Amino acid sequence: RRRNKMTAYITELSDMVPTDKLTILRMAVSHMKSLLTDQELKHLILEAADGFLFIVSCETGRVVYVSDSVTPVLNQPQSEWFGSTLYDQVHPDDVDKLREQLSTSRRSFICRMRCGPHFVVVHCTGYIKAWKFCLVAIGRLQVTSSPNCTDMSPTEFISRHNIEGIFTFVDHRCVATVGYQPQELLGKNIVEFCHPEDQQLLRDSFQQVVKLKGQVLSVMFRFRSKTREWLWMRTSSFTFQNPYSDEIEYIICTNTNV
Amino acid sequence: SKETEVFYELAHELPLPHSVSSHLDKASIMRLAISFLRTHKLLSSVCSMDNLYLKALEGFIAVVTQDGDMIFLSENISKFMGLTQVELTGHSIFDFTHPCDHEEIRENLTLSTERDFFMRMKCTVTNRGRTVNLKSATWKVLHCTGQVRVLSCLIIMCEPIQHPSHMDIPLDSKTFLSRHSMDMKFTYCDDRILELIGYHPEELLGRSAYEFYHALDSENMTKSHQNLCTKGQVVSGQYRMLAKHGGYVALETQGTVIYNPRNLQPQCIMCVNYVLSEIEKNDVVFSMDQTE
Ligand SMILES: O=S1(=O)N=C(Nc2ccccc2N2CCCC2)c2ccccc21
Repeated sequence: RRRNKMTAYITELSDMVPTDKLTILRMAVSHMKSLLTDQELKHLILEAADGFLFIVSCETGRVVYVSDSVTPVLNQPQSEWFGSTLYDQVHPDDVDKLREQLSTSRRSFICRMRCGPHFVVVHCTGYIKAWKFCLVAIGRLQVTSSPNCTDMSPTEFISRHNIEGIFTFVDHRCVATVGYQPQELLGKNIVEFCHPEDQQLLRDSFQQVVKLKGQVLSVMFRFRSKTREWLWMRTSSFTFQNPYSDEIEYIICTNTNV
Repeated sequence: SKETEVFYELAHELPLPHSVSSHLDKASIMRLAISFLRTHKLLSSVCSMDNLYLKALEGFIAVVTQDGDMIFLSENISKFMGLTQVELTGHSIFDFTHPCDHEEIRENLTLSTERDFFMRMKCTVTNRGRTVNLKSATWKVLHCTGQVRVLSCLIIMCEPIQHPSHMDIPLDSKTFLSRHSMDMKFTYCDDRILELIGYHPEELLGRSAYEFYHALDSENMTKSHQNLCTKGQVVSGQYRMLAKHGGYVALETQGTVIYNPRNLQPQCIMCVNYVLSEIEKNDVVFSMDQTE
């Protein structure tokens, strides 16, 4: 069966050279002496990694070389980058970190570069080479995932609570949905904001999330807003367990105006 | 006879040094040829200073087919896995990876097109330089990111996660260390957190790190935690940690389990934390810890 895999080898090499058994192996090498390449690899970097090469002199910060892949990556003309410094291309709060990664081996850091005034997180991986020194590095976009900022910009807000019902966390959207500044909800039990006639309802559900773990329960009740109006509101809540220990970290609620 | 000098014929005409190209079995020469021209084909479908690009990478490039064939591996793979390009090229990804990750790998090779995952792969490079044999291989987690493409194909760059003991890349002023129990409770962190996020290392000790990241990031962190536990290293997505007196900082943390070397049980998590911003929205408070 070893000869069988050999035969399959030669059979599908023949399949990919469109142009006997002794002949095909000598014939094949003609086919690629006709033709791995620097540029090919670079395309790979742009495809697998979305990254671009760049060399900057590490005292001026002046970029001495930019891969053309800068344009696909940062919507940035090459003409921009070459003939500038890296401090121009990076968020003004990353100049410190930059100046430290650039002083007198390998180098690896994260920073925020401009596009074509929006910034993107770039993973820079490279090394310092003599030339009196220059850093040659690859800048890679979306090596990671971005944070969810959907409370910064509505009729819902998420909150965390302890087993008792204390607001231990509330996102910024609450000021818009119930009118309270975050400071005026945290530390107080959620049932303090509930209309008396619904307080047991809410309470019962807090007893069951903390007993039916993995299941989301929903309760509708009236909420005291900052203006003291009773706002109907549905709460979907589940209890969040620690992935390692199952220790119940907190209860998670999404509080949605109804 | 006439067939061996032609095997050396194609050997010294594949993009390899005479050195390595000399010693190959001809089955190998086949595999390498076929994968080389297959690679060139896909890269024709793609386009339409090699030392620089290759050496500036903290990972290696792999292109792997839908049935698991590693039709190309960049040449620096030896520097991370120890396994050479010649040894793996054309063989199944499923023969050099942790079997428990196979269904995950199988799940990423198929059918958006962007891919981001973690994969334990055989590794024979002892951190030191020296190389060991395949029977004596360590499992190394690789952070793989790339694209699936058409006839399916996966094109990934796989960076290893630096192990916080053996680091030869400098760290800057926006990066601080932290130690966690397995449940991710704080049991140590740098003094620089004080400058960077405003906390004294005194007060986080014993606190569950689940209480300090913005709730909108929970979905990601949890899996990070779960990943970190089943393979032993993770690179988290970017997420927001709640600063001390309001606001948040953007953070990215490499996590790794460290094992007691005496009894081999997992001791803890070591987190390298990259701070990605100055404190933002310093006026908003999110948690009951910041109200004080
Ligand atoms: O803002 S945090 O208090 N949450 C953190 N990380 C985290 C939290 C909850 C579950 C899992 C994790 N990870 C992230 C990466 C691996 C384990 C973390 C890590 C270091 C310093 C400060 C913080």
